[PDB]
Amino acid sequence: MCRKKPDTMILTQIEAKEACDWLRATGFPQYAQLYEDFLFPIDISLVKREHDFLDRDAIEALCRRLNTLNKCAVMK
Repeated sequence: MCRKKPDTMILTQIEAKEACDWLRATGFPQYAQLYEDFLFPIDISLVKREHDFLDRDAIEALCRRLNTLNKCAVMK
């Protein structure tokens, strides 16, 4: 399957593995598990409402991984 750049094809897979390591190191090993289950396509406006305890900065940082996961979840 040679066609795309020999790094971007893996950048999309490290965007899942680094989300596992990031979500786990940050405080949320469950969000990684939810994507590693079957790539779950949630709305950030749902998890933002449930984690409204945290700052907008914590939600934007969490949203960086969750949006990346929720993105590959709608895009296979």
